Amino acid sequence: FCKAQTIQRRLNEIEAALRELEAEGVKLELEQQKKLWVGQLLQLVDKKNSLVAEEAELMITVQELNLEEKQWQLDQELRGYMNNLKTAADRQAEDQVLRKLVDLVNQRDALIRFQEERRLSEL
Repeated sequence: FCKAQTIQRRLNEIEAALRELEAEGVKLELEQQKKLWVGQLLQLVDKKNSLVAEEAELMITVQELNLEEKQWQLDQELRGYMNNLKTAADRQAEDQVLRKLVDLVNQRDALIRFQEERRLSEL
């Protein structure tokens, strides 16, 4: 048991901030004050990039938890069969449960390399 919904709050924080910045940037697009409205705009984008960067990382961490939940919920299901002489159909179904479990490892094998390939471009 782990209420990791603290990620969700920060998610809505960023969305609002972006939706704002989206708006704030528009009113910004509407000759010494020029050089100021110049710098400010590039300062909006670097915040967006940050926010989007963070946002992606969180969503990856959301998909990860997603598959982690729908992994235990079927680990029990597998344990039902193998934990005598069940109907051969009972064996085909067990077979279909396993092909799905591998489908998740591939997924977790991707999200991990998303995390890894993302921290690598930072260098």
